[PDB]
Amino acid sequence: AEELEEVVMGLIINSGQARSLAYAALKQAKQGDFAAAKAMMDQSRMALNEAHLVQTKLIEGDAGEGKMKVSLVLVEAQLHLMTSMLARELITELIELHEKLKA
Amino acid sequence: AEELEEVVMGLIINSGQARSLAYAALKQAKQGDFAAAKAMMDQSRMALNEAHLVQTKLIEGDAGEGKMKVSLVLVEAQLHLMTSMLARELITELIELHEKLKA
Amino acid sequence: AEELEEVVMGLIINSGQARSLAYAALKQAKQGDFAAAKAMMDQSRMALNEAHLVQTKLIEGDAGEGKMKVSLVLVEAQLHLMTSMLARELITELIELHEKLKA
Amino acid sequence: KKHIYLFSSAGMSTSLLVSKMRAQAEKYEVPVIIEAFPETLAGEKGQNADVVLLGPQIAYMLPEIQRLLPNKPVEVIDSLLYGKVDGLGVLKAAVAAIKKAAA
Repeated sequence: AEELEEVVMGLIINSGQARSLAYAALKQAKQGDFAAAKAMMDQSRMALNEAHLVQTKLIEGDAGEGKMKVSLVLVEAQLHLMTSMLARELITELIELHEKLKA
Repeated sequence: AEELEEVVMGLIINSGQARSLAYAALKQAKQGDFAAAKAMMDQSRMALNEAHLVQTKLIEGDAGEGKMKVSLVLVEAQLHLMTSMLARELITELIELHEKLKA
Repeated sequence: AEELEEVVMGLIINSGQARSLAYAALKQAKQGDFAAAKAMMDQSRMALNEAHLVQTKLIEGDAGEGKMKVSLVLVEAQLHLMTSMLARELITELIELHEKLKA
Repeated sequence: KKHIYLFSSAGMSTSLLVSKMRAQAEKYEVPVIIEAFPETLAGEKGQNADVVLLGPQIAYMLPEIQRLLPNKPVEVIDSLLYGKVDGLGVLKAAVAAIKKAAA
């Protein structure tokens, strides 16, 4: 719907940016730049946190014209957010490994 | 619906616990405790297996009031289970890497 | 529906094969076969690309009997594709780490 | 009661066929238990089936599944019967494979 639809687009974009930053963070690690990697992960987390917060509201007040039913876009939004959050967390672990690899 | 809805909550919680155990398993690896990591991974896998089995039934007998349509919560449940299973598998790989790192 | 449903099955299978190839690619890396790993990742990527392309069409012309509503299977298809694509990317990173581990 | 297990990395689509087969089995009092599973469980679950049926998307896997379950009749579901969701037709093919197997 109007906002919900536009909001989902924002969430999808936000989730996408989050992943983008995460991968970029990893790239920094490959260059041996732990400082920049750390900074990038932090920002990525904050982006996800804000996105997750918005989704939380979107789940607490789930729309849906019918009784129990909810906004269809919710699951779609969750899909992007869940994937991005998971990816970022794993990427964080990967970055930590790069640090252990000494490099 | 009654059970399906309560069942999904259980699945979501189960999936969440599974991931929690998986991350905990990884943490054990970081401490250099391969034994505890291995044990935690095994339990996580078993938890997912039981969760997946329940979902399998939920997909074979997909509800849905209308013709082809299915229970909406199914996809939601699948989202959590798919994410958790994937995360756990990747985490397992990450743990194996820690073992190769010697530490 | 007829095609959409059969198409989703193909996408799910394709996504599954993609992951299968990805894990196999990783396995090659563990055996110290970087050449085979690289080849497997490339094919896996191509498989996903074709799958993603098909999904793109499935999202641009989203069915749905009702107004705004879209094909339910779309999200299901996206779930498998998103998970598989993400898994491969992370697996690719994992393989690169194996290469850095020297082995 | 004989166990008819269907395998396909897409339970949702096969799940609809399973529900129609169960309806038919009830209508004609056929003593069978019908379950759908993803192809990943063909080796684990197949051991308990009286007949193993593969979805048409996984036909290429027939030789592998036959070697995995050398003591079980294994066959691919007719693609037309599958696409049309012919519960009675597939139920007939399954009972036939069982008879042709016991003699």
